[PDB]
Amino acid sequence: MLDCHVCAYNGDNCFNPMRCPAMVAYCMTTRTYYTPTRMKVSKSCVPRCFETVYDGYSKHASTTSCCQYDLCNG
Repeated sequence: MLDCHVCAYNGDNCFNPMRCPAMVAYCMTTRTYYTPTRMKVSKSCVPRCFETVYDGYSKHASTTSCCQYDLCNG
């Protein structure tokens, strides 16, 4: 059992603590960056979350974080 913030907003970071189902055991958070005046964020409960790294040719305006701590993505 684990609790994470499940929501999505076009700004800094939304807040919505919700307990994951009897299958998920990790928190995912994808913070995207479109413009210097507008950003987007997304959080939810997932079983497996990988870290999105970009530093070469692809767009590095996005960074996905993963954790297993309660409200870790708060």
